[PDB]
Amino acid sequence: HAALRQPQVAELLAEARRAFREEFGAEPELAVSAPGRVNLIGEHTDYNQGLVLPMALELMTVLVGSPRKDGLVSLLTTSEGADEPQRLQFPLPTAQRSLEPGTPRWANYVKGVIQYYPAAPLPGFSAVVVSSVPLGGGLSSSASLEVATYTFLQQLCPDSGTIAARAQVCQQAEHSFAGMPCGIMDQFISLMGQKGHALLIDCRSLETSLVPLSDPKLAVLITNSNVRHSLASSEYPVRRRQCEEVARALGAASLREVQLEELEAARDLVSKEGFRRARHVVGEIRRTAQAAAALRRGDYRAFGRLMVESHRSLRDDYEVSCPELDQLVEAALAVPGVYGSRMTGGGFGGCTVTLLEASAAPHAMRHIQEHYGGTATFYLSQAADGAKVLCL
Ligand SMILES: O=C1CCCC2=C1C1(CCCCC1)N=C(Nc1nc3ccccc3o1)N2
Ligand SMILES: OC[C@H]1O[C@@H](O)[C@H](O)[C@@H](O)[C@H]1O
Repeated sequence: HAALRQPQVAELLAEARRAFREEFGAEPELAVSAPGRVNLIGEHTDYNQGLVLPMALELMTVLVGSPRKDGLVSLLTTSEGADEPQRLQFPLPTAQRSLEPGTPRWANYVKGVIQYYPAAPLPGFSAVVVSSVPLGGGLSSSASLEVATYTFLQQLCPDSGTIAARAQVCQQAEHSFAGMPCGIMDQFISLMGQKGHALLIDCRSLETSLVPLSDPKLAVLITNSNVRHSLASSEYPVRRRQCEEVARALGAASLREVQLEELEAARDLVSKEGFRRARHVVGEIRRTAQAAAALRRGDYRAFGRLMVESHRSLRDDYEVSCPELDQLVEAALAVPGVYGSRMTGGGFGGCTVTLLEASAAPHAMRHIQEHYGGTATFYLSQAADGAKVLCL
């Protein structure tokens, strides 16, 4: 019932720097960071061209490296949880021979970003990878690794594209090298985060808006269920198809174009669970617009209520909660000073997010833990910077 330390960039950096020196016999030339994420509200909307309101965490991936002359890529990760081996070397992709997902799985993320990197000529490089983002724990550790990799390659071989195109490359790596067909939110927030802000993302227009979240009276408590059901992986793609089925049945580019009234009128053009999937999305888009407006005018009680409606919608209509997350959310809404709690991320495990009076965090942590059938982990996180570069 104490909050896990968030190592500052400097401490992850020093760790990365020391391990690079030992491994490659020289100081690294380059450092980059990319954070993980919590979604405050707007879940399972990004791939429906909806609205999301994520914020970057102090939990981050740091990559320190140097270009090579031999066209080789040599990687080391110190991340506990990374599958063996911790080291991998491979030649750069060419027109002849492209890179290929396999073992270790953590290198599929670097390989994917290298494979789809849009600028040339890319030299080889040596790199060490460290992360405080818990691996597969629901706060976008993969997006953080992809975005750190992309930022690194930018120093090796500057691209000339938009932040969206960069997000879309990281997203391509996730799809093609990790078999997770994600939307754009995780990569976009990892790129675009700013200290003291949430980011409202319009996943149709790709327009972004920085929204202040820096009030000392207020905290964001992230709770890790420290569970992941296999459905986290297998049912993600299923929901994407169900949403597509419903958009096609109504003659709509995306569920962004569909309102509840339009959806209710067409009940008999779609399945029962179809209709439930689409009721959540339409409702979550509306709620994210309302949450954004609420947050701007300091109305945390309204924000929290919209967080609770998002969870109920995800529980009952989208059916991507599990008993573990449900227990954690119920626990948190019992604590005075808590404005709202919901599951965040894909679901079927991972984290919940709780907006509360800062004074209440310790009482929330004790109570959530005591009421939770597993062992919860806690992060108290302010809104953090997106991808960053430090010349060494
Ligand atoms: O097995 C899964 C399925 C669900 C999502 C999750 C993966 C694994 C695959 C490799 C071993 C740990 C779990 N890793 C990530 N993310 C991540 N692994 C990293 C390694 C170093 C630095 C940053 C990293 O971010 N995502
Ligand atoms: O809100 C649900 C989210 O699930 C995420 O974990 C996925 O990577 C995102 O792109 C988004 O779809």
